[PDB]
Amino acid sequence: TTELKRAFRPLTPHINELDALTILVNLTDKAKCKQKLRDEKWWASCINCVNYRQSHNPKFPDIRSEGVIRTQALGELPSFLLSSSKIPPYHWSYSHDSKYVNKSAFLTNEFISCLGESQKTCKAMAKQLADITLTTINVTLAPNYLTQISLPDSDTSYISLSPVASLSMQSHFHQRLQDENRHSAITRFSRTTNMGVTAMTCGGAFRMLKSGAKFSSPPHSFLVLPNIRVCGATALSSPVTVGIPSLTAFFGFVHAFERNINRTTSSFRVESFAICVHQLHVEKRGLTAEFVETISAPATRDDWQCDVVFSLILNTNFIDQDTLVTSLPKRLARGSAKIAIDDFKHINSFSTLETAIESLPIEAGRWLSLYAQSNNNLSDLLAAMTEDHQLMASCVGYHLLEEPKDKPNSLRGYKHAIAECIIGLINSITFDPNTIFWSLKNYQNYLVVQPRSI
Amino acid sequence: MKLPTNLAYERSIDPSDVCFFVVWPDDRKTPLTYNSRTLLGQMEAASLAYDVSGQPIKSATAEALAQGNPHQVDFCHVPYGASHIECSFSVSFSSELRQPYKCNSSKVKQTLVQLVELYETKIGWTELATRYLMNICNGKWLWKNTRKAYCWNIVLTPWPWNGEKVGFEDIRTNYTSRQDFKNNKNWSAIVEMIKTAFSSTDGLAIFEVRATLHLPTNAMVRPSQVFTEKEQNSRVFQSTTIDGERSPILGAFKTGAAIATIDDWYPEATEPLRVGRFGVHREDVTCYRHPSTGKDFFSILQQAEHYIEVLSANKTPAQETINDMHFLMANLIKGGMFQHK
Amino acid sequence: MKLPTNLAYERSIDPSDVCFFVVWPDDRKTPLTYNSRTLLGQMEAASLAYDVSGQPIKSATAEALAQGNPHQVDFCHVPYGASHIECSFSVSFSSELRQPYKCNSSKVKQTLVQLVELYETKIGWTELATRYLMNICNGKWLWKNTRKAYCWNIVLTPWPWNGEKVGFEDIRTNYTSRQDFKNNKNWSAIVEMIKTAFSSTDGLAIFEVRATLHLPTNAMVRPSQVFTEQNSRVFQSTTIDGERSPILGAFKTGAAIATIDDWYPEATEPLRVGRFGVHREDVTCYRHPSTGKDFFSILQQAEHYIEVLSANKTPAQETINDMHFLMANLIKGGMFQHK
Repeated sequence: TTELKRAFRPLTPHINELDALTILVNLTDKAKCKQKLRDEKWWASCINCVNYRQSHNPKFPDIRSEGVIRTQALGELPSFLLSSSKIPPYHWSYSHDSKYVNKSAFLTNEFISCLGESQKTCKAMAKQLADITLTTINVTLAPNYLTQISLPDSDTSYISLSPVASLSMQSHFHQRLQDENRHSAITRFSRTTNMGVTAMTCGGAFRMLKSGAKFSSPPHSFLVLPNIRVCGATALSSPVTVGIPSLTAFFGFVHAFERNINRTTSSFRVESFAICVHQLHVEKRGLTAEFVETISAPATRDDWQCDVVFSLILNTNFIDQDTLVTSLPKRLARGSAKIAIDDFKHINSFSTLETAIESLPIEAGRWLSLYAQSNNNLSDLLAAMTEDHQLMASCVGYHLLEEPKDKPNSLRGYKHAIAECIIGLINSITFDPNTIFWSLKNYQNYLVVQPRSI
Repeated sequence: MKLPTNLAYERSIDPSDVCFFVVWPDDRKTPLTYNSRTLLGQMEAASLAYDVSGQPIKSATAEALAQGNPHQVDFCHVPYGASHIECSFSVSFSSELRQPYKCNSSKVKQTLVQLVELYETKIGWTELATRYLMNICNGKWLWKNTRKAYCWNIVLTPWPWNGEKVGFEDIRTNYTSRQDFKNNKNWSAIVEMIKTAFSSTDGLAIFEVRATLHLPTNAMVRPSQVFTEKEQNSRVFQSTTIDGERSPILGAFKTGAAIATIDDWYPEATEPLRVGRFGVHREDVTCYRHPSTGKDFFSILQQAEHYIEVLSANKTPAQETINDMHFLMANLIKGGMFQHK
Repeated sequence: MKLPTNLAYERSIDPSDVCFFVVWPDDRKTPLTYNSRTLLGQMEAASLAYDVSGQPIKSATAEALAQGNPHQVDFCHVPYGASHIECSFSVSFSSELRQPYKCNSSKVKQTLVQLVELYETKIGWTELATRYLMNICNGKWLWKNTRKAYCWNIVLTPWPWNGEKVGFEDIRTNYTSRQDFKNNKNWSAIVEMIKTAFSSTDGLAIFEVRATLHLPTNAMVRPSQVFTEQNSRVFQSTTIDGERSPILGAFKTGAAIATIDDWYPEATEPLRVGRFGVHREDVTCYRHPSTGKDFFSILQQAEHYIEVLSANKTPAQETINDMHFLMANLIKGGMFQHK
């Protein structure tokens, strides 16, 4: 009876019509005659469950958040990028309640379509028709637990973003990585029934995407920032991959450095940047949350952290040592970013590309270009990963679900949209320049940090 | 004063990981390493011989309870011919204290900037910056490694500084009280950096701290250890990669919690606590400054308008009701979400 | 008294690994090494000749049972022209006994603290500190290497100490009883370190112990060996210089210092201090919970022991041997929870 229960659940592939519907009634209980019972109260409980069916789970990392999202990715991204639009959108699940994870099994198991999409049947259809309400978004940004991200949209303007984990993607990376123990990185989440139905299937183990083998290093106007030793970063670049932090986080490190110099020199305006990574070391360090109000700690989550040492080269628009040091931002994706005092000598500015790359120390490293070749699938990703083991997938940009509007509370008074992570493969160059220098491109549908050549 | 639906500050003190190095005679340095090893203990748990109610379980006979219980741990020690151990990290003092990171009420944002500027003038940053710096300059950030040592020496290297690095030789003998730190040749020059950092709109104040632990022969070191969910190894260390080898660290959040053990103003104060909302003790699982007392951090934000008229007067501000001012400031140096939910 | 849901102590005695060295004539020192070598034994098992019930298995003929059973062990011995063997480690005595490391009950914390103060005032730290220190000062921590030796010599180097290192020469001849240790020139000065370490809120007392074993020619040494869940005997080892070298582990050394428990109800041989004190020679527990003299039945009588120690009547030997076992498990440490 467990093999029958796992099949209707969304982390298995799909599967006489008189046999199937008698199963779905018995799954709602915590026999053929229990199916014939028709309680009136039972029907309105299941009608609420098809309302809180969700496409994308806001309550993924944090189970205290509240929201309903049943949309599809807006627009289609090119072939070198990857998001929830390319994979067919049908592995959708149920959230918002712990008592109704069983009672949602009648109308949301989606044997590919879903049942949620004599007198009682007419009444039930009327409630479902009026309470289907395809493609809704119900978030309040005032008292809940969401993430908020401002990105420089167009110019002299910003848009607030809130990334939300996508349930069709989480099922895709979980089902495919059963075979490969080398490229899987299991992260466990507690209070599984509060998370959703899509967590109760896997038991808490979500099976992320680990970037092959360990990091190694072969010996390989412009401003040079060397040796940014970051202590505790997030390896969770996406809700999917664990490894080097999202390139939007490297962009936030550069643009906050751009924005701090504009207090003194207001014409600075960085155009692009180049990253030279040494020494990743991804580890499962934990994270002890503080006590919250009846005073205890919240629910615990597996935490992946990394220790990136890298040299950052920026192409400036056109500065004292005391100004360059105090304008350094002090965090790189939640991690303490610092330069040693003995490396304050190497913050000089150069006019050519050759003199800058000969200037920096710690010669062995990688230079991080994007890999642009037809990854429409995880099987397309893993085919590139098994050829070259050090190929390092991460989060590259954001993909909007809806165009930005005015919300009553957004981080710093901008237009807010709800986006999703875009996964791209990240090469490495021995060292031409437009392949290396990264910059943020703005499109109406999505936002991606691309190299200048692509 | 009401609390807004959006209020959060960044932290003003930013530590790093503590890395461990082994210094050999003839003065070459090697990163400290560790290994896992399985041990064999007895079968003591009190859940293996007793039930929940209290009577002895009948399955645990005398032969079945002397059987041997294997466990796996990580084990890190000092190598044999080594001389001492280096322990290096670095702190900043940013002054993100002056403005909120996030606020949606113009009345409350003005009340902060009046509180910070009136605390700065009337009371001043001498008391807090003394208490933070007396956790860097002794071995407070060396948690258990200070204990069972011959001697340890702290050497500072500040950045907006002329020369002659600041030294602190032979703690547990020399630097015991507050007065022994003040008798140092350059102590007021470093306290007035953290005062300069906090009081400026752009204050930076980098310190580079480096310790020198003289342990006994072949002795233990106690690094920090991980926090993970359970689906055999019972003690797993946190680590980095130094050169080409693994090495135990003592984490960045673990280091910042040792600098911020200041709070000895809770209503029955004996031992200083780590600074936080409704300041908890993890030794004994309790909450001093519980919200029923009225001296947690949200019950002092609602007295923040009241603390302006006390500081703007000319009468001496009556020490009991400025211990609440020190606790109010130390949580804004610490930062955090300050909503109700 | 009830057991709380959080009660845990740290250990008050911290040993280290023991490192082995070879001393040559002209007094140069080389770390000891070992090798793995394959041997060939007979086919003795009693599982190869008999079945479970007891009748002889019929497939094991006389030719099949004389065939040869190869094994592989680690093998460590003294080199040929060597003089003796040095063995060095270090012990600490660091007062974790006074308060519990973690205890969610403030009533149980106050009761435990009173006991440690009542016990030192009425009974004192002379009896336990003598029994721990006599396992350092003879070759108890040299487990089987003491056996089959000519002589062995212990040299102490205490840290809060003035000078003149403490030596114990020719054990098995000079240091047999308790009185032989007390007749040393400085024995009271070292017992009063461990007493001062246990009686202070910051007592430290580091020792540096070093031994000298005179073995026969080309003789065997017996280090500690690993727990594995092919080689049948695998030694524990550490890297000294560039050589693998056998050690005698940190937890193995602490088990030898704490062989003190000879107060179990039919005591002949002293046991390693633990809850429900086990004797793994004859695989049983003395101090079983049916005896009523395990450590969790003496915890629930801790409030009772306060009225006994705070009276003027001399406490009975029966209910102060319960107090020595109560104190020796707090020096040992551990989680004392339930449920």
